[PDB]
Amino acid sequence: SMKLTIPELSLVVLIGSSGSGKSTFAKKHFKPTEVISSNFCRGLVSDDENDQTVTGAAFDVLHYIVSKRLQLGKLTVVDATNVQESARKPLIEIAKDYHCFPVAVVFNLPEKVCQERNKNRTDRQVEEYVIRKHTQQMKKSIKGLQREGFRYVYILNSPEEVEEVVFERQP
Amino acid sequence: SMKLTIPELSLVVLIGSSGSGKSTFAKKHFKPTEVISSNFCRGLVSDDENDQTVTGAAFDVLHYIVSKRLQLGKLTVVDATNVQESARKPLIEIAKDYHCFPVAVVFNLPEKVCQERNKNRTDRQVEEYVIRKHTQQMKKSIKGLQREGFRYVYILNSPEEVEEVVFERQP
RNA sequence: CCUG
RNA sequence: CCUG
Ligand SMILES: Nc1nc2c(ncn2[C@@H]2O[C@H](COP(=O)(O)OP(=O)(O)OP(=O)(O)O)[C@@H](O)[C@H]2O)c(=O)[nH]1
Ligand SMILES: Nc1nc2c(ncn2[C@@H]2O[C@H](COP(=O)(O)OP(=O)(O)OP(=O)(O)O)[C@@H](O)[C@H]2O)c(=O)[nH]1
Ligand SMILES: [Mg+2]
Ligand SMILES: [Mg+2]
Ligand code: NA
Ligand code: NA
Ligand code: NA
Ligand code: NA
Ligand code: NA
Repeated sequence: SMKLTIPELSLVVLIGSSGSGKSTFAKKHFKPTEVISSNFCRGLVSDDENDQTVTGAAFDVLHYIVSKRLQLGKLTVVDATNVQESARKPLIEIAKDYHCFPVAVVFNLPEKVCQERNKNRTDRQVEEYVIRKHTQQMKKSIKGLQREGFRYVYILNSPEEVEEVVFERQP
Repeated sequence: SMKLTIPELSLVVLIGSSGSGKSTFAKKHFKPTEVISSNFCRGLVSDDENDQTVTGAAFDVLHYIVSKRLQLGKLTVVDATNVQESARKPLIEIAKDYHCFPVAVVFNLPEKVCQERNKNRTDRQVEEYVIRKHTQQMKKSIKGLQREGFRYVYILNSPEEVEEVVFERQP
């Protein structure tokens, strides 16, 4: 059992490479409206979830949605890679503005697992160098997450640990 | 600040080398009866907090006290090094027996800091090899703490982070 | 210091 | 994929 305790008013930031299973995990554990996805936001602004050139607009939209949810006291899960500190920073700031608890859930999986999953995907794929970079960035990020402002930091170190997760929401 | 959230019913396990500041930290944040110290227990059984030969008796007494407190629903802080998995295991089990949440607070400080603190102590000192070993064991322990059963894992990565700590005890 |  |  991998029990992850979170407050009812949480901003849950998923941290993981492309192919690490973030979207699958979010669908398993949360309501669809609780999950806001950066790729979905690329689709909202451009019709194309794969379009990297609309990244700025997509994240502007994602951040705006997060802010409205937290204003209204609604638990929110950010489904994006979040492997760069510069990506996490504005999310921590929004949580701070609305007195919300930021939670980090890190998919600390071997690069090989993510590359294999990516190779077999039919929906969307990235190049191998992208997953190599994401995995390196994820690993470098782990130590400093608490200091960034994550009040709960949960690291999942294998697919077996990921599969075992159950969230306990505390009111 | 470094806010560490803990439930009202917690077993707080301090993890750190001799010289890492565990006892000083414990008295800043918790009342005296909330803190049970392994060295104090060596004193209870033998008159000598330094005596390594009475370690079995001392931990038998400490575990018994912890069990009585958790049975009565009283928050308890374990002031011992807790750098070996075999030392943490019985503590996790006692917490489980009494439906208490185990919390890890790790003093991830450089060996050098602990060594210099140790040299300037007038109350009690250990040999250099002891602190070198404890620091290695502490660092090797960090990754696996969640999987051992610690429901919250807090790592303090510098004296500055230690100084910023505020416990938020949740009703 | 759960005992080099 | 917060854009080699
Ligand atoms: N066995 C198993 N496979 C998984 C799991 N999660 C994801 N996968 C596989 O990995 C592929 C990618 O999963 P996603 O959930 O889309 O991964 P992601 O982290 O959202 O990837 P990006 O959206 O590109 O960042 C899926 O199509 C699955 O085949 C899992 O929990 N268990
Ligand atoms: N500057 C500074 N010194 C500290 C701090 N905490 C503890 N010290 C000093 O470090 C020395 C050791 O501190 P303790 O609190 O006894 O450390 P410990 O982890 O309990 O050590 P053991 O009981 O041998 O395991 C003492 O002389 C303290 O005054 C701190 O936060 N800042
Ligand atoms: Mg996805
Ligand atoms: Mg002490
Ligand atoms: Na923009
Ligand atoms: Na792509
Ligand atoms: Na890599
Ligand atoms: Na494991
Ligand atoms: Na260990």
